Amino acid sequence: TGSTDSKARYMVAYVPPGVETPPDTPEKAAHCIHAEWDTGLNSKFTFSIPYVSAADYAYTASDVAETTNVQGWVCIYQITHGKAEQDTLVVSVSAGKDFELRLPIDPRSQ
Amino acid sequence: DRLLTTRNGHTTSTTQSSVGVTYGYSTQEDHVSGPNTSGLETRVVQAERFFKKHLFDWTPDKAFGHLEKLELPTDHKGVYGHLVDSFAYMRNGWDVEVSAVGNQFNGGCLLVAMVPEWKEFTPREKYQLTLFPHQFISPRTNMTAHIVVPYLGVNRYDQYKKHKPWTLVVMVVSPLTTNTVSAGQIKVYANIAPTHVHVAGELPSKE
Amino acid sequence: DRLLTTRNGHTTSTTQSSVGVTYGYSTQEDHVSGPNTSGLETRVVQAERFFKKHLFDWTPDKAFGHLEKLELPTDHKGVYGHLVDSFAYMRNGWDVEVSAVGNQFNGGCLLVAMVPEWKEFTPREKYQLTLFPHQFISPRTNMTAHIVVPYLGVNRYDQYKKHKPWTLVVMVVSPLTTNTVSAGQIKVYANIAPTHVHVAGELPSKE
Amino acid sequence: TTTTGESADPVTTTVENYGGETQVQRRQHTDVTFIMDRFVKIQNLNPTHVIDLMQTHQHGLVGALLRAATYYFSDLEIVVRHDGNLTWVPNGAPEAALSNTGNPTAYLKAPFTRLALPYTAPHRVLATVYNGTSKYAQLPASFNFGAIQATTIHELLVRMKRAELYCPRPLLAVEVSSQDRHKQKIIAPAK
Amino acid sequence: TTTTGESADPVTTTVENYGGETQVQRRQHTDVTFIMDRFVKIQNLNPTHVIDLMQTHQHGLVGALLRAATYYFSDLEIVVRHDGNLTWVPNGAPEAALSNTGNPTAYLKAPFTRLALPYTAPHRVLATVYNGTSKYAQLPASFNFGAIQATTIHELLVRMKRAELYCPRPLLAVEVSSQDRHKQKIIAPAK
Repeated sequence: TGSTDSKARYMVAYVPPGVETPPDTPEKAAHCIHAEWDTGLNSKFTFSIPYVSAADYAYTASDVAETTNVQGWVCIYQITHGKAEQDTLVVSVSAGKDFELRLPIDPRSQ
Repeated sequence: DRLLTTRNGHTTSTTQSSVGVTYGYSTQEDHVSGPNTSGLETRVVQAERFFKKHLFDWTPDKAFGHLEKLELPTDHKGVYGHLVDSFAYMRNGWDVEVSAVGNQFNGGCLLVAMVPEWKEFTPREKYQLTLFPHQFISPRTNMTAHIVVPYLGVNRYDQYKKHKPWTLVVMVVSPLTTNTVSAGQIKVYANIAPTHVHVAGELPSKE
Repeated sequence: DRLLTTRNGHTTSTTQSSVGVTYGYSTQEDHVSGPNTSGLETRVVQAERFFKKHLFDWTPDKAFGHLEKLELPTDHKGVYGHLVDSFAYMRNGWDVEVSAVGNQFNGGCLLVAMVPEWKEFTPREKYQLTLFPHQFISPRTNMTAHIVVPYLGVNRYDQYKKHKPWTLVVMVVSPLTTNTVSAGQIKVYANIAPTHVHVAGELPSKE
Repeated sequence: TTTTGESADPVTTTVENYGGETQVQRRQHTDVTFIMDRFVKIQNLNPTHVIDLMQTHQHGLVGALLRAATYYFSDLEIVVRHDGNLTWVPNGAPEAALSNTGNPTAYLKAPFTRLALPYTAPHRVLATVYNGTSKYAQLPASFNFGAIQATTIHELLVRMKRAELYCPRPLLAVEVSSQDRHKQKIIAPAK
Repeated sequence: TTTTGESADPVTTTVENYGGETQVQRRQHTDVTFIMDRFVKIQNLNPTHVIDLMQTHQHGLVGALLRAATYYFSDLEIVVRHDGNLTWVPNGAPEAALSNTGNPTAYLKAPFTRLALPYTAPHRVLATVYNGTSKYAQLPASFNFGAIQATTIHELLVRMKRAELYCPRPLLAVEVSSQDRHKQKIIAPAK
C-alpha cells in the first residue's frame, strides 16, 4: 500500500516441522521452500503454503505441540526497502484449489 | 551359484556362502508420491549405498533367546544421515546383509529377522519370531543372511527422529558350538543400504 | 513485460524492474561427464536452488571504481555446502540475481559483472570490466541485474576448497545521488543459485 | 502469481508454481444442503412457540452457518417433546388458532413427535438481517415457520431441509489471546 | 521333503509322500474379515470415552487376533448401554464438542443404542504397536475411532467391519505346566 516513491523487496518461507525455532534471517530461511518479490506496478503477490505432513490429513484444532496439529510456520521477511518507513504490506488468506475440510463437528461452547 | 554379488550405488558386496535373498511383505514399493507431500518430494540416490554396523559377538555362553536389535535408521555419519537433518520428512526401504564369519567346524544357529514396529518380546513370543521376514545363519551352511524390505507404516512419509519403522533383530536359536578345529567366537556385522530414498520438506540452516 | 519470475528448485524470485537476463560466454553447459570422472559423477538437484548474501551498502561517498567482490562458491550452510565437504570433486554454473533497492529519485549507476579467474584489478583496468558478462543497475531504470554463466576452467571438475572459478563483482560507475524525495543509501543483495550441480568422488565420514 | 490487487479479482495460485503438484479434493462435507441437514436445539421455549430459525445458537454449527448468509430458504423437520397434544399453525395464522384441533395436531406418543413442515412464509426467501421496518434490531414478524403449542414444550429440535443460502456474511472462530495458537483438549485414548 | 532350511523358503510337505491322500479343506472360519466380524466387550468405561480398539482384552477372540497383526483397518459398529443421550464425535474433535447436539447424538431408547460408524483417523491404516512418538509405551493419540459421551455408560460393545490385517505378530495359547497337555473341562451332557 506504499506510495509511488517507496520500494521494497520481501520474502515468504514455509518452515516445516523439525526445527526447534523459526529462522530469524532470510539467509537461514532461504534453504526452505520460499518466494521473493519486488514492489512495482502490480501491488499483489500470492503464495501457496503447501500441505506437507506425515499423515494424509491434519487436525484443524490444536492441543499441544504434536505431529497432527502443528504443521510448521510461515515467515515473512523484508530483504530491504527504499523510503518505505511508514508503508505497509496487507496480508490476507484464502483456500487453495485442493483445500479440503473433512468431518463436521459442533465444538463451540453453547 | 551360492555366489552372490549385491550392488547398491558405488558399493558392492560379494558372498560365496549365500542362501539367497528374502523379500519381506512385498517385492516392490508403494507410491512414493501421495497427497501428503503435494508433489514436493524428491529422490536422493547419493544416499542409496552400503554402510556398516557391528551387531555383536556370538559366543558359546549366549543361550537360546539371546536377542540383539538395531532400530533403523541408526546414526548415519554420511549422506543419508545429513538428509535426516536437512529434511522434515523421508521414506526408504532396506537392503540388509548380515554376516557371521567363523568356520565350517562351528555349530549353532542364528535367526535374522526384520521386524516392523519393534516392541520388546516376551520369552514365549520369541518362539514365533519366524512370522517376520527372516533367514538363518548356521555355520555348516552359510555365513550370510540377506533380507530386503519395503517402506511401511501408518504414514506414507516419516520423521525418523520420532519413529523407527524397521528394526533388525538377530537371535540365538541354538548356541554356538566349538571344537579344536573351529573358531572360538563369531563377530556379527550388518551391511545395510537404504533403498528408494525420498525426502520432502527442506529445513532451514542452523546458522 | 519488465516483469520476470525466475525459478530454481522450490524457490522463486519475481522482479518488476527487470532489464532481462544476460548469458555469459555461452547459453549451455559442456559435457558434464568426461574421462576424468570415469562415469562416477552424479547430479544433485537438491542443491540447485537460491541462497542469499548481502554484498554491501551503496552510499553517496563511494566513488567511481569502488569495487566489491564475492568469490564463488562461498560458505554455504545448506545442501550445496554439505556437498563440498562430502565430495572430492564438483562442477556447477551460476544463476545470479543482484538487487539494489532505493527509489526512482536516486541517481547513479552500478556495474554487475561475473568474472572468471579473479585477480585484483588495477585502477586503469577498471575502465574495461565490461569485457566480462554484465548488466547495470541504475535507479531510474531498474533495481535488478540478472546474469547466467556456465561452469568453466582448465579442469572439467574442480575442488572448490582450492579453486574458485567465478567471482561476482559489483562496481560503482557513477556515485549514488540523493534528494529530499530519494532514499539515503541502497543495500545491495545477491540471490544466487548453483546450476547443473554434479559431484564425483565420495569422501569418508569424519567420524 | 503477481496481480493488481485493487481490482479484487479472485486469484488462486498453486503449488505447481514452485514445482509442487495439486491434490484431488472431495468437498461433500462443505456442501451447503448437506451441512445444514441435521437436527439442532432451540433454547428459549414456552408452551406457545413461534418457529424462528434465528433462535438457533449463534455459535452452533447450524446457527453460525445460517448467520453467515444474508438470505435463505428451506423446508423443515422438527422434533418436539411435549405434554398434551401438539398443534402447529402456518405463517400468518392468528395465535388463537393454536387452540383448535382442525389445524395439524399430533396426539402424544412417547418419546416425542417428529414432523415434516413446509416453508410457509409469504416471501420468496427469508433473511437473517433486515435493514428497515415491516410496521406502519429485530426481523419482521413474517420471518417464521409457523407456531406450535402444547401444554408444555420440553425440547425443540429443528432441521433445515433443501437449504439454500445467499449473500455470505462474516463467520468467526473464537478469538485468540496467546498470539501463537488457540489450544484445547483434543480427544485421545485414556491411560 | 528335504530342503535347505536356512533360506527360510516355505515348505509344505504332504501325506502323499508316504502313500496318503490330501483331504479337501474349507477355511471360511479362519477368514480375517469373517472372524473379526462380531461384537466384543470393552471393560474400562467412563461417561466420556474414546474408542480405542486396543481397549479390547488381550486374550479375547478379537482382542488377541487384532494384537497378532501390526497394522489394521476397519469400519465399526458399537452397542452402548447409556443413561441420558449419547453423543459421538469423530477422530480429531475437541473433547468440548461431546457437549453439543449438533454432533451425531442418539436419544435414549431401551435397551441400548446400536450404531454404524466410519473409520475416521487421518492415517491410511492404524497400528497395534508404534515404535516412536507423535509428540514434539502408548500409541499415538490419533489412533482412535472418535469418542462417545453420555451421563453414564454402562456397557460398550465394538464390532470390526470390513477388517483388513497386515504384518502378523506372535499369538499365544495359555502356557502348559504338565509337560503332556493342557487339560480342561470340555462340555458334555449331564447325568
